Amino acid sequence: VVKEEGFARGADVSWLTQMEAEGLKFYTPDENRQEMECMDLLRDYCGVNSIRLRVWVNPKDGWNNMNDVIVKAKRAERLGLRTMIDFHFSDTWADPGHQEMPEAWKELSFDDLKIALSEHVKSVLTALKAVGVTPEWVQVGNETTPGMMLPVGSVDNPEQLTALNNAGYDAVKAICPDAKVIVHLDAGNDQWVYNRMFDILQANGGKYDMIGMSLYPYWAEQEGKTGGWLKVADDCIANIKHVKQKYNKPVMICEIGMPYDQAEACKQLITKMMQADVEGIFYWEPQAPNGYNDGYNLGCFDNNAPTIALDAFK
Repeated sequence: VVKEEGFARGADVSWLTQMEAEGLKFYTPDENRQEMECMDLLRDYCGVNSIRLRVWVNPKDGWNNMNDVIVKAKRAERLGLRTMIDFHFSDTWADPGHQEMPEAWKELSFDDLKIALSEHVKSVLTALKAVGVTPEWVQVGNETTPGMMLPVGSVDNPEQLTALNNAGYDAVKAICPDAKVIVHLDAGNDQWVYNRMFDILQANGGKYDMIGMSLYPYWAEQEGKTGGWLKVADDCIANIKHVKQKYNKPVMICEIGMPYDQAEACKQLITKMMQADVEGIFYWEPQAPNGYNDGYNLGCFDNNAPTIALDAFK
């Protein structure tokens, strides 16, 4: 198998090694319902050509640490899948409500924090290089809508945020000169979010190659928002056009997701978004059973097998 070029039809499968340890099995979605390794299944049955993996610095249970990422990255590479590495710059989940720097970094001067962040990114990419994996894209942060490593990298501290960002960018470029560096926010439907962040970076010499978005639009149906999930998607399409024109940077949809039992709608969402001016789309943890971890329900598998959602990718 060889890696594809062009549009990235992606899956984030960071949980996969934990799931495997927990004894989860996955199956082909056809008349045979044959047990299969999950990445191979996504490649051969769901038209996936790309894998995204989150990185945590000093995680409690080891999962998403450098060592874990290497195992999953090597597996993707073996299967001829392109890789995105997503640095959270945290020991746990980094999202718009929680951008907590690693415990071990909290006593560091600002200059030493930048060095710690730089060294972590270089450590992880160097190891990858060593084992024959060159990622195509790297995120400096994950859904950093308010900034990162709050409050040090808050948008309210735009010089510090930009310097931490740039420490990330430079680190990626050091090891992987061709890797596209992504700044990734949530709420791809919200232009203001993007304007705030990217005007900040512009005003401060912030470096990045690509704008990343999350698109999880189902809340708009559930909450009875006029226009439903479809208006959220169209607002995201408009945002994509907006940020391309304003910043002249390409866009990736780094996370997409709908409820696992909204298989048809989710198929239409992906089909619709695949014509937008984006370089790819990554389904977030497609393989996660309904109820996983805290009650997570935005996978696109049922009975341990893909629904029709990723038929959009085939």
